[PDB]
Amino acid sequence: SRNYLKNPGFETGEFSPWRVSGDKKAVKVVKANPSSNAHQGEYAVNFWLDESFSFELSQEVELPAGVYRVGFWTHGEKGVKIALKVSDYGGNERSVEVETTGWLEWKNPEIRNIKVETGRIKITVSVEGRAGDWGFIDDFYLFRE
Ligand SMILES: OC[C@H]1O[C@@H](O[C@@H]2[C@H](O)[C@@H](O)[C@H](O[C@@H]3[C@H](O)[C@@H](O)[C@H](O)O[C@@H]3CO)O[C@@H]2CO)[C@H](O)[C@@H](O)[C@H]1O
Ligand SMILES: [Ca+2]
Repeated sequence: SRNYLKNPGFETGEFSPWRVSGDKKAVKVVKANPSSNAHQGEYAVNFWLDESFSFELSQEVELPAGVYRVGFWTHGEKGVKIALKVSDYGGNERSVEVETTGWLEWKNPEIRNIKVETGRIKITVSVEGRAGDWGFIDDFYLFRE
């Protein structure tokens, strides 16, 4: 299926056109080493800081009218709080909350059945880290159902 998110797996090694807000210093795009850390390809978003941190990773997409689903893949230190949110599509915001549970214990947050009526959507991932927390984010998808 066509994936409507741009640079959805960070495989350029760069964020663009994703935007980072909040504690930008906690988050980078890396060539995964070991490569296990990425869900697909060679690159992933990696976050870490030695003090508590809060950031958002987001991308806006203009879409043909239709019904969509979005998700991504993450793993990280046991206890990191991550949220996936969708907004601005015509209905109220929807979110999913996940906890990472340890290295390579992959989680796949997903929101389905999003009827896009405004011709656009905003995809936002929120990360709330404790001091020393870390994790990886990769392999976004935005598909028309
Ligand atoms: O569990 C033993 C193994 O740990 C691996 O390290 C894991 C990740 O590969 C690594 O990225 C992560 O490191 C954190 C963060 O991602 C990184 O940016 C930052 O610099 O350090 C953070 C840790 O303080 O740590 C986990 C730990 O399980 C090793 O890759 C592997 O060789 C092996 O030691
Ligand atoms: Ca990737």
